[PDB]
Amino acid sequence: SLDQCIVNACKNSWDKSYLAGTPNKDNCSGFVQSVAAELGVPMPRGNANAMVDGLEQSWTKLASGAEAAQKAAQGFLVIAGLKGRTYGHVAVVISGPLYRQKYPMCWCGSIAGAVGQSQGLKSVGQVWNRTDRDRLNYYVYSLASCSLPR
Ligand SMILES: [Cl-]
Ligand SMILES: [Cl-]
Repeated sequence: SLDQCIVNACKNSWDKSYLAGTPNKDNCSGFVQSVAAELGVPMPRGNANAMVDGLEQSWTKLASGAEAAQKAAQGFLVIAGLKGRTYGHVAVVISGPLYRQKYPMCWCGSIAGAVGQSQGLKSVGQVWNRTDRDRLNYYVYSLASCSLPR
């Protein structure tokens, strides 16, 4: 799989604070911003809800979590997102076998603490609850790859 630069960016972004005084581990949107910044990928800005709005507008929408995992394996930046009535959530999809043959692996920060956080060993199906899991949107930046040629 070709996601090593993405994973590296996730690892680096974990300890950064995109927003003053707010660790990215505790801020899903700031985490994703820092990942994109390291990768040089234009990323819609703002809170999780504003990010999903932006991604809907300007990124390529994928059909499934299966496809999300495939695109991440090809070295493309893939964001999983779902708007909330109050606050949304966003995560970076990484390569790896699908959880329950449906849900791709991810990294994400969360204000919720450990229950909403992933350092790559949780799938989106173990961060979002049983109902939200099957309603997630997956967006890919199809314009340029986030991998260096083999
Ligand atoms: Cl938010
Ligand atoms: Cl693509």
